[PDB]
Amino acid sequence: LKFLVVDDGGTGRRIVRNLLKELGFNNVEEAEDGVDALNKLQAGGYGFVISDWNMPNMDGLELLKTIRADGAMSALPVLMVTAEAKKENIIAAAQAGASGYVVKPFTAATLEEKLNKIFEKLGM
Ligand SMILES: [Mg+2]
Repeated sequence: LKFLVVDDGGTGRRIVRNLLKELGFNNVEEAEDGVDALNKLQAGGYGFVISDWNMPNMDGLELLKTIRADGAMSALPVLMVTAEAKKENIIAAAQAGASGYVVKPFTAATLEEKLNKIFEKLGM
């Protein structure tokens, strides 16, 4: 399953890249903003998207909205990473169609769980 990790911060991508590797997922690509992510997703082949919220050029919510509006990309599982205490962001993400969310900072256990929920939910 090919994952696309989107985050404008290198540390954030490295944290997610290592946790996935630990969980056994070695097919992981990275993008630094919503535009960079869409350029890659349009190329095809992806099976899961993990996206940061605040990013320049195109943020995570706009990215999610774009994915969901696109016929070829609309069915992609999208896990949004929201900041601690930004309750409105979780609500806006759910309304926009996020498959789930995870609040940063998160542990490896929390991340595995959120992933497990989506897999079960979408039946993967
Ligand atoms: Mg960011």
